Amino acid sequence: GRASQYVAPGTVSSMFSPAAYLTELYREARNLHASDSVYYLDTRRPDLK
Amino acid sequence: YPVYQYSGNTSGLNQGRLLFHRDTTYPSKVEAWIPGAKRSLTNQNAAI
Repeated sequence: GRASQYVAPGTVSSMFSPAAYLTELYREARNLHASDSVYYLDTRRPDLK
Repeated sequence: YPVYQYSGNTSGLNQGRLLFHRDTTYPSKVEAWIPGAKRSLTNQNAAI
């Protein structure tokens, strides 16, 4: 039913919301460093995931 | 926006069909009550 559910700007659920932006940044940024590195995103900030 | 189609007349149908267009995009069971027949035709989770 996703195409039947449209939302207003300003909601976290919108595909154009900053949450969507954040999701995409995380999705890609997390692979910039190896999982065993001190520079690994989830090591640096476990609260992010 | 209903239309009733009768069986036969070059297209065999089981009895016939009550065709309709709906603009509701939510799933729903559509019911067509016929008060003078005390009959009701339905379609569960009718298509968009």
